[PDB]
Amino acid sequence: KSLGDFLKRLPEQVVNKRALESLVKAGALDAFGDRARLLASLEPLLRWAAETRERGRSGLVGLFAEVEEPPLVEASPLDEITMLRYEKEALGIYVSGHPVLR
Amino acid sequence: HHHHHHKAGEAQDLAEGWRAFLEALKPTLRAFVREARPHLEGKTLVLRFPESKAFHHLLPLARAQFGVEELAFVLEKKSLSGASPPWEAEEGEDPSEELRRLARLLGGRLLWVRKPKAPEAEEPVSEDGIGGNGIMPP
DNA sequence: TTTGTGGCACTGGCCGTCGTTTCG
DNA sequence: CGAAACGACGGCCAGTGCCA
Repeated sequence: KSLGDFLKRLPEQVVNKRALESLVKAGALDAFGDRARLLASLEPLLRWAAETRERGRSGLVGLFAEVEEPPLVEASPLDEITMLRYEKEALGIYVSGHPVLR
Repeated sequence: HHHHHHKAGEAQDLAEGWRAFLEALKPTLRAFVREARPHLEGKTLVLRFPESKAFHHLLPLARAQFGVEELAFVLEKKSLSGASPPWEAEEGEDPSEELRRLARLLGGRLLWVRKPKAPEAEEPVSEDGIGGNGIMPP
């Protein structure tokens, strides 16, 4: 349902911060927001995701074991040149447009 | 909730106005309001879902008992705004007094002052370049 | 032969285990 | 004498570089 729902559910143990970055860059998480906004919100929501577990890992359940995800931390939209540069990094090929077509 | 997901910086921050359907800005919630209206509806139809909220007291359930008689923004295009060596030049007002061409440029000029140049800033292409061209038929 | 590609080995970053040293 | 807590180190995974 969200980036937070993705982080608290799949821990850093499994999907590490290095993997999460390119997963945003490749476009796998585009259904939750802007790439720049998502990338920025990684480490804050990661701390929040790790914080949600220890609430459940010492009593509590949901309402008191989870202060629901905060809004996505704001950032400027990426330009196509630096956006398509991340797609090549994340997928090994210029997926979805070539920088020259701008 | 698909429009809330598209959020990019302050873009959807200044998007509830573009809908609009508010009351003189913001009575009740850190709106959007269009996130409480589908929740009231629920799923797609479904009568338990519309009813639920109705028993306690998409678009026309909202029209029933809600703050509507105010009118702020319109489109979808309306704006407003979202307020709640060569350079220009000469000087500068606006409207422009050295360039520029003649539609939707003043608006840019209007926005501009001041005072960096370049820089370029999103990302390219023209602006300094065009200025250069004019300093160029001096 | 001068180019690209697919497999496999090497480094670094993080993580979790084990062993030692200290304190009670 | 035994428990704990801190630091070392392996290895594991991944990102890379090479060579066939």
